[PDB]
Amino acid sequence: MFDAFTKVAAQADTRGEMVSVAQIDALSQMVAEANKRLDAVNRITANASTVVSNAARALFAEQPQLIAPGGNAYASDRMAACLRDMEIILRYVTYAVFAGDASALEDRCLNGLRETYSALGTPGSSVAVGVGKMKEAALAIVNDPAGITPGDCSALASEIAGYFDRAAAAVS
Amino acid sequence: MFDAFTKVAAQADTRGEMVSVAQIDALSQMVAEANKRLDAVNRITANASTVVSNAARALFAEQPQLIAPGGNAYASDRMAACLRDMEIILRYVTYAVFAGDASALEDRCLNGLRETYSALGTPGSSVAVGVGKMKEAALAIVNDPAGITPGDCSALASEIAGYFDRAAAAVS
Amino acid sequence: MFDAFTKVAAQADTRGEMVSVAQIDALSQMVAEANKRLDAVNRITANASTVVSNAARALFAEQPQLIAPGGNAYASDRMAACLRDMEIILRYVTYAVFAGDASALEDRCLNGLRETYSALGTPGSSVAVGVGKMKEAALAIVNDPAGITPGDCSALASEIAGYFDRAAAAVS
Amino acid sequence: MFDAFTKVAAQADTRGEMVSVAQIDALSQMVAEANKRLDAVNRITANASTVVSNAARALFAEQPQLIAPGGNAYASDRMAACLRDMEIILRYVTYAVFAGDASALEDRCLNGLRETYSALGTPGSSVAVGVGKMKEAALAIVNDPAGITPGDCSALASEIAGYFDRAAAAVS
Amino acid sequence: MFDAFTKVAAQADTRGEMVSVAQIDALSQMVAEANKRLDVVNRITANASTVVSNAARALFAEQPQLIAPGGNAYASDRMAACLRDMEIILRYVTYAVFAGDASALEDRCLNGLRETYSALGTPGSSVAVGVGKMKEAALAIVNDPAGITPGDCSALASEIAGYFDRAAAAVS
Amino acid sequence: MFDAFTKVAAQADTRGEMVSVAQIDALSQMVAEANKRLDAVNRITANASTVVSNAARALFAEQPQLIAPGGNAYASDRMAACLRDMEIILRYVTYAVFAGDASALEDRCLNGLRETYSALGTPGSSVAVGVGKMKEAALAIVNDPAGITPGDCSALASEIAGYFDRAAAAVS
Amino acid sequence: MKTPLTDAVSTADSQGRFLSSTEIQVAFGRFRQAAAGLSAATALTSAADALISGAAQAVYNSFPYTTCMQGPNYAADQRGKDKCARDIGYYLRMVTYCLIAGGTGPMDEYLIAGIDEVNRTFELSPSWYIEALKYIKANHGLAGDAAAEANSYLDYAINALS
Amino acid sequence: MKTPLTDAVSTADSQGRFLSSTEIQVAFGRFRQAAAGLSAATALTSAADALISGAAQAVYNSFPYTTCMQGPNYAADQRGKDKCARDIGYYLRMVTYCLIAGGTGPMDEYLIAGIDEVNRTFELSPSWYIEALKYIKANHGLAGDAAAEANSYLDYAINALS
Amino acid sequence: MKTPLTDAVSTADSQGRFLSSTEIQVAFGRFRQAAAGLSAATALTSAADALISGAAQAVYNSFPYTTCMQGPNYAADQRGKDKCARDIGYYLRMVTYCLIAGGTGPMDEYLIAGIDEVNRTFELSPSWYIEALKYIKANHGLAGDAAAEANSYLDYAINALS
Amino acid sequence: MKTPLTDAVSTADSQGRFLSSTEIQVAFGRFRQAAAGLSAATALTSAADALISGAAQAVYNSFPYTTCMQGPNYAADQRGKDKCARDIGYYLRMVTYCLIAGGTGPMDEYLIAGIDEVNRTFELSPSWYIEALKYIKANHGLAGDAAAEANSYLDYAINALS
Amino acid sequence: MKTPLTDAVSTADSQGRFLSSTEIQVAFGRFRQAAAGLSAATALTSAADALISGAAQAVYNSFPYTTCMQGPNYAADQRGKDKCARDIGYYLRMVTYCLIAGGTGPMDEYLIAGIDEVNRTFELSPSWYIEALKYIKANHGLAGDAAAEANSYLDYAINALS
Amino acid sequence: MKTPLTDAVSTADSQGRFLSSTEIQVAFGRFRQAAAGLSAATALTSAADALISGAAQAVYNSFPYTTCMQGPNYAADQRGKDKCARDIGYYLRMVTYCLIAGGTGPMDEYLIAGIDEVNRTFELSPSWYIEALKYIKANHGLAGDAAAEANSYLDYAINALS
Ligand SMILES: *[C@H](C)[C@H]1/C(=C/c2[nH]c(/C=C3N=C(/C=C4\NC(=O)C(CC)=C4C)C(C)=C\3CCC(=O)O)c(CCC(=O)O)c2C)NC(=O)[C@@H]1C
Repeated sequence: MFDAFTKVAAQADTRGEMVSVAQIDALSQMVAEANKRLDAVNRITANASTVVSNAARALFAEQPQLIAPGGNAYASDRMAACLRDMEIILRYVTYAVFAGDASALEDRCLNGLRETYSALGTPGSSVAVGVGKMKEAALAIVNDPAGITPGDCSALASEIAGYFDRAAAAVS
Repeated sequence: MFDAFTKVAAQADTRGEMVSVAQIDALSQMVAEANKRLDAVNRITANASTVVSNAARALFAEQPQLIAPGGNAYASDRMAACLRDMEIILRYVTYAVFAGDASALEDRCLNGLRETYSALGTPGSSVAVGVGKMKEAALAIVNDPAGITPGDCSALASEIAGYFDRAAAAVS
Repeated sequence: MFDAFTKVAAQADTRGEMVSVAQIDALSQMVAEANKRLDAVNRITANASTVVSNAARALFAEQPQLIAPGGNAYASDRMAACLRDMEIILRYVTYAVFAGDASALEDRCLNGLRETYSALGTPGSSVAVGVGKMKEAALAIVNDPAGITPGDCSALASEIAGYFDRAAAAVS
Repeated sequence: MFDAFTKVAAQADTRGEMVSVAQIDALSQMVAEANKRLDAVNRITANASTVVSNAARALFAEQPQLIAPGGNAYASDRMAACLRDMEIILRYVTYAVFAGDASALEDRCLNGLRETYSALGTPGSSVAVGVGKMKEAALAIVNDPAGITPGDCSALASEIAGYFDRAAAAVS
Repeated sequence: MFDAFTKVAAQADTRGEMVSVAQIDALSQMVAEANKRLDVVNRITANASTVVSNAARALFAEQPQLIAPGGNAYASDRMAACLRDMEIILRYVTYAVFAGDASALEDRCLNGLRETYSALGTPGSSVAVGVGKMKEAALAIVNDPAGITPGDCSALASEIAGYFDRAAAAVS
Repeated sequence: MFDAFTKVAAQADTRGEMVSVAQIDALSQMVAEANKRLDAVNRITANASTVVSNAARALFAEQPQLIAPGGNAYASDRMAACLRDMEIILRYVTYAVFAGDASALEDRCLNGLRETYSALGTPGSSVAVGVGKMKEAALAIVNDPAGITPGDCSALASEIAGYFDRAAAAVS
Repeated sequence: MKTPLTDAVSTADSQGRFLSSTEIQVAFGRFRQAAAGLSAATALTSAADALISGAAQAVYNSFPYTTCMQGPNYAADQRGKDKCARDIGYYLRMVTYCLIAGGTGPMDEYLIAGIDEVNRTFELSPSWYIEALKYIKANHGLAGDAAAEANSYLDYAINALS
Repeated sequence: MKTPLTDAVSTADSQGRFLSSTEIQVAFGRFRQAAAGLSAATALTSAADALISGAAQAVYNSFPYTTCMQGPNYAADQRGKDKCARDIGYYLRMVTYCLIAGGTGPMDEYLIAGIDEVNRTFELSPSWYIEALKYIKANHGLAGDAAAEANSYLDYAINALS
Repeated sequence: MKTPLTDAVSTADSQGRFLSSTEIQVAFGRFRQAAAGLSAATALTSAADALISGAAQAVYNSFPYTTCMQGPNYAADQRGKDKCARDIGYYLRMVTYCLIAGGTGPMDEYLIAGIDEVNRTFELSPSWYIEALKYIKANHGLAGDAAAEANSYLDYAINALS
Repeated sequence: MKTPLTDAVSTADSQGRFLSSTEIQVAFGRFRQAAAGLSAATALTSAADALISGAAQAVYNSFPYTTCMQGPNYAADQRGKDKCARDIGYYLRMVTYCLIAGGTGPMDEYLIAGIDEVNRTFELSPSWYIEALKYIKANHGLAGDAAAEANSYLDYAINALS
Repeated sequence: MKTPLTDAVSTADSQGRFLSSTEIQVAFGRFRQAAAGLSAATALTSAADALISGAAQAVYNSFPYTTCMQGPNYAADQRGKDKCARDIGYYLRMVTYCLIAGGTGPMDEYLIAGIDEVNRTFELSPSWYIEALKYIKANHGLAGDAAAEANSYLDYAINALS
Repeated sequence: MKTPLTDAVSTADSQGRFLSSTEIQVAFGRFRQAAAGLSAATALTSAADALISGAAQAVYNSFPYTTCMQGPNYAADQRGKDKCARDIGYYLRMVTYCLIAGGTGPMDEYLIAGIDEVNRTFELSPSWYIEALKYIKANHGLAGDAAAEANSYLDYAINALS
């Protein structure tokens, strides 16, 4: 896996070059917004089970065929598995944010997931909707102005959305 | 795997329904002929190495190229492997009869077997003839009137033939 | 795997025949040149790390793109891996000479290697060039008249060339 | 492990003898009371988590030092482990009753248990008290006249007491 | 394992108490000298292989019987194993300093070491002399006034000496 | 394990010495009688199942309490295990002879065997008698003048007796 | 999928052996029980609606807060009132399934595995469901072996949930 | 040690669970069969000597060479004649054990495991024992379930040697 | 025992290597956070009683049935009323331990592992404890890093019991 | 496939190392023995038919029942008389193969692995084959190393079949 | 790829858990050091050529034979003189990467893994490279945390090469 | 401990089989070679001092810096001058042991395993020892098989060290 620094170091090495004055500044700047990134991780994390459970409930209300007998989330075994996945996707999303690089998420979670679902008969599209619902709840939680030093978190929120968005793209 | 009961419970559940008075009766009747089913299993089992060894012998006599040097049953390693296969297919046939459902046989023995034989160069069609000879010897043993309370076993016989038949179909 | 004897016994067995007096003589004669074969193996082995390292050096001088940053042999991990392969191919060539049959080499080394290289992005054609350079150095080492009983090793040298050649053909 | 039948067969074999008309009758009688034995197993099992939880509660109320910070059942990890042990002991007692022989319990549960508790510092004597409470509740549950065909279960009840007793003896 | 903090939380928990204002101050002060502790870790680490190799050389000079043919450090296998131990003990000593608590060292290194050596016929006392030499070189390295902010490291040095000393005592 | 050569190289190494003109001679001599040693191994091996079976038969005739119901060699499981041991002991004796050093036998077979038998209740003294019978039959076989170049094999016979004797001593 | 028949087959197959008189004896026991079991299933099926409302109602009585507390895990609205009956329905349907199969298999596989995570996640109390099953026991009205066996599954649910 | 009861417990224990109605059904099976089983055992025990000589003699008829060949694997002396009856005895005794335990367990453990090595090592032909077992089938004189079950073990031995 | 320090050591030890600048960075992070953390612990400890009664009281308000139902899982008597405060006490005490250690370790080991079994076995509802934790959040009255950190552990407990 | 050469390469490959003087000494051994071995093979091949009938005939003498009992495992008809010789032929052929390969390999792989199952299944007696091999030993008429080495394989077969 | 951030993610992932305040503390440490680290890298980059020649020349001074021996492992020709500067260049470049990443990761992966085989194969002496690194320490001219950090990596290379 | 005899026993033991003609052929090979081997060992032993000084002096010639550099890894003093001879001594002694044992075993075990670590740790160059070994080849003055075999061990050390 890469983190933001390490991703740059990788690319420079394949060129045999030292990181340029520009690219060091780019990283420097990402360091200066460190605190907002960590708030971003703490807040999503510190609310993970609400984010999951509410998204799961909305999804099932929206898509009853999923929990009707016969559907892919019917049976305790399967419902539990499904909740477990929502939770897993969210966990990897937070890793990506913390590291400031999508790789943890691409490599250890999304890659091959689409094929897994297809083999099982899990409707990936439905997972995507779930992932999508978690994205909104997550973002609203990172953007809440209560109890934090006011500032702009818009670029970070864009980054966070991105990670969610690729998770939804990857299953589906 | 399913047994007769469990096969019907599986289908009822994907519908979210309780088994219908009709379907409970069909099971109930299968119960009432339980004893003949068990004889069927005891008799085939209690004669398994005869059923196998006789079938194998007739096969080789019928198909010399199998045991001629160069052939797929030549070499002790391969001959032993071949009898072992006869024996295995019969073992799984009796499981199926006992449970009253073809799944044990389908899932743990037949599935992929065609492709195994193909890769190895085992003539599946030859296996089928072996399977077939076993089928006849089996059926004659279950149908023998000696030492058993007289009754109709024809339906059961038809079931048992079924299992053998798909075993022959599946390699081939 | 087969050795020279065992390769012949295998073919005889699929025909169900005893080795013919002609074939026994062929082997007999391969026995009588036993000592030269063994010298062939001792000399190549007793010089393996020179054979390797020189060929690898020639190769890199000839092909600087390999070790330029970005190239398949750049990074200590990769360079080491590359030297390792040279050495392995050599090891398996000597095994083939010793046994007097290409199988050790075909089965445990060459088979699937082309596809391995392709997946990784190692330029097989380069490996072949490496293999070619080792072949020459190896051959020169077996042929060197110093400190050995004078005699004709040309048939053996032809066999040894053979094994190198297929190693080169198999990657590439 | 042995069950009632098998325990006798074992002893007859070390003597090279066939079971005696007397010992067959003894087993035959144990066969005739089968139904009560199985009710014993079903009733204790069908109430296991009551049996365990109530005994666990009476024990802690009786022995507060156990759950005082610092005591062997303090910390969730440890409480859970302790409940788990009560439940294990009860499980193996019911195996013993069902098989009609103490071995399952002796071999797989009690043997070395005393030394395990001693090393950990679990107070065995406390475990014994727990086991004893479970014994009373179990017995009261097997003896309850409601909803069963009236009969004498006194000898069985004595056997069941036995198994609990050696569990208490084994650990203390 | 425990670190300084964690060791005090463990002891408070077995008493069911919150850490006293005195004990919090004690830790607070240990926090205030954090930087010095880390320098020591960095300094011993960044010199590990000189610390090891010099101690090993001094030891063998002082104790030739160890490297005379027949002695426990004769044979490359054994010499390498011996240096490897030196290096391990040191590695665990630095862990202990970093965590501010002997446990990493006691639990994962020293414990059972005496018995291992005895079984192998490694002279433990010798190892202790080796550990001793490392202790001196280590301490001199942490105490060196060059290139550091001047200040009192005496208490810490006394802590570090302690870990070494118990390593010595534990083998022996 | 050591072989005759390697046992001497081991001793010289702990002295830091080159083998003495005397000890090279001793080995040189053991080389010159190589051929007898190998016959010794061929003959015992080529008669291994006769050696074993006949000894086991004589032993049981001699000691019926072994195969009486209740005895340690009663039950197929046990009888088979017992033949198996006879065979193993003989297999390791022949390795000893082949290597010209008792270690293969000491290290991988005899060591701890006495304690194994003790725990199981196998009468080691009986095993020794078995071993003893094998010893005689073996010796008689190696000494037979039929079909070999005449010569003295008495030193070698004394060696072989030695290896049997310590097997006998080791269990017992 | 724990049932006498598939359990028997399963051990035999894992020991690579044909079925012996042991497994025939297993089938005997099953087929003997099956008469009581299949009847019990027919009985429970035809009292299905009485048993479900009954039970749901019993739960609401033991735990009246469940009918007033706002929020999704509870039954203060019709939505929840429906989830609840659905769930009790599921428990009862599984019990019929177990009676038919002759084992816990179907409930183990459709209901039990994972129940802990569902109830934790959605904040549903096992106590509530224990009361439903207790009512089903008290009110199924079965006699003889039907009853002893049906109660065995009801009680097993209770054990799983406790 | 394959018997309905210990098999039952064994699976339960290996899955870490209490015994359910499935295993109760296994025991019903066992206890029902026991009636026939124990009777058959009693019967075989009382015809023990007639059965053994009978069988031994049958063997010597099907295979007359066995009473003339010199050497220890055969019955041309009393010693061997005695070993032979002993062994047939062993077979019969195990069959009674199997009838009592309600499974092949005892025969599996005391006789079958290792048999192939014993007969290879001591040069004894499985064909001989097969003939003994066939004779015990034809001559035990049992009726109904006692017969069907005892025969099941007799055939099992025959399948194992074979 | 998840803390920055023991975690850093743990990975190094499991990769067989000396501590590098990475683990020194871990320690920096830890020692910097420690200032706020140790404060927050001192604060919480002094407000210990107000917080616990406040919390218990909160729970009894959200869930009035817990002060009237008979039976040992509830707080209608003083015995229960005291178990309840004890438990909330334990939660809070773990929260201080986490603050001091700089990680969830002490809560993971003393309270979290096994909780699911205790609550199931003794029929305690996670929802009650969540409410207690929510109240501690609203009423600890901490500012700045102390607050963000303490809340992280209060929320973690909430996530573990969900 | 157990021969000096493949055995040598095998160990080396499994230790990941080039061939050392040890493996050169193995080959020396092999190539030195080959002279005798290849001779022996030529000799046995030329006496193939005399040796096979001879042996077959020896077996029929030791075991005359084999030429009169009905049924397929025996040689009372021409069919069986032919199978028998075919098998004896197989044994001899394998012995030549070993002589050529310089080890048991070919016989291990083509004949020995699985033999126990074939003979049990088809009710052939190992004692019969043993007598055939014994005959081949007595009658091959080889001298010196050719004899010592052929005999080693003939005895190996006997050991495998004991 | 050992850096504070990836190391933290990695443990969390390997224990299947969301990041806790421990990992946030790791990040804090990293981001606080980064200030010094990024500086030191810019600094080293800009003194790149002076440092490389400097070091190369240092090595030639400690080990003059390296500029006179014939043959490819030495720097008596321009070819070798170039290889050498290249390699020192590589070492320094990795040090800057370490500084940027805040861990040994990049050097671990691009340079250290396999160095032992390269040097053994091509007959380069680690002593030479140790001298180069020693020079870069004495002459980089950084102060405070940038110094202590860069030195940590320079010393780490030395330890790997010792 | 790689020698023809122990290697042969080892495979056989790992395959659980008695020694067959293959392993006899291995021993043939070994015993045949031993004649040349034991001679070569006696020869090298008697030329021990001329070979060691000669060798040491060769190294000092190829690498004169090793006799003037200060510090412990070099031989500018008598202490070093001695270590160096001792080590060359060790190499030669191992070569005699390999000659005696008929394989690399003794050198693999007493000298080769771990060499890499010693040389890295104590900063000794493999190139030095490679020159000592080359000298021993050029000057042992052995003929025929003794020479081809001794050289095979001298070249092996060189391969391990290169
Ligand atoms: C002693 C524990 C108490 C007692 C027992 C008792 N039971 C019976 C009769 C039967 N018991 C069963 C048990 C089961 N039936 C099932 O279906 C299941 C699960 C599938 C079980 C465990 C059965 C089938 C019977 C047969 C007839 C009947 O229903 O009564 C008796 C009669 C004696 C007998 O041995 O059968 C007795 C004495 N009775 C008491 O008074 C004690 C409280």
